[PDB]
Amino acid sequence: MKTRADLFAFFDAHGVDHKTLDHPPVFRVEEGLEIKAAMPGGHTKNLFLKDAKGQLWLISALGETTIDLKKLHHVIGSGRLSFGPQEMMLETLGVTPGSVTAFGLINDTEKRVRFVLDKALADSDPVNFHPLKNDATTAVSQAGLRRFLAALGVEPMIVDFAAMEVV
Ligand SMILES: [Cl-]
Repeated sequence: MKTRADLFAFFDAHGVDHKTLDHPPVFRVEEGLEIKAAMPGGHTKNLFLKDAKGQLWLISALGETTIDLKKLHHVIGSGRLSFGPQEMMLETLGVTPGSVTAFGLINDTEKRVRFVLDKALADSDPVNFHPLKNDATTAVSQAGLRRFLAALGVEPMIVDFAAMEVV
């Protein structure tokens, strides 16, 4: 299971530049606003899902993007979707509760996790995610995110969640 230092070593090897802000885990709306004020670009949510057929899925989206989980399976070609179990979140993404992040894909050595990217987040620059724990927020450019995914061999499925279409 990878550390933050391991993640940044991976970024460095592959030319993904980063800027990190350390902070207590956010439980207050004022603190969240302060972070967003210091860190431009897309601020994310990252949903760890398991479908009725056993396939794991990670959706990274802007926080405000509405995701209709009742109907999404028709769009992405999955079985009906539920939230995945915490144990698999640890095993495949190496993160603990409340710390889900696209950067956790560095831990998915069996390539069990299919990755869905909100079109609105693909069209954000920069983008911000936790560096494997929610006591920090890490910015990378949009190109950097794509460089990261490419280095892992992860092809994102880009979904327009408003139109409910793969794009
Ligand atoms: Cl870049």
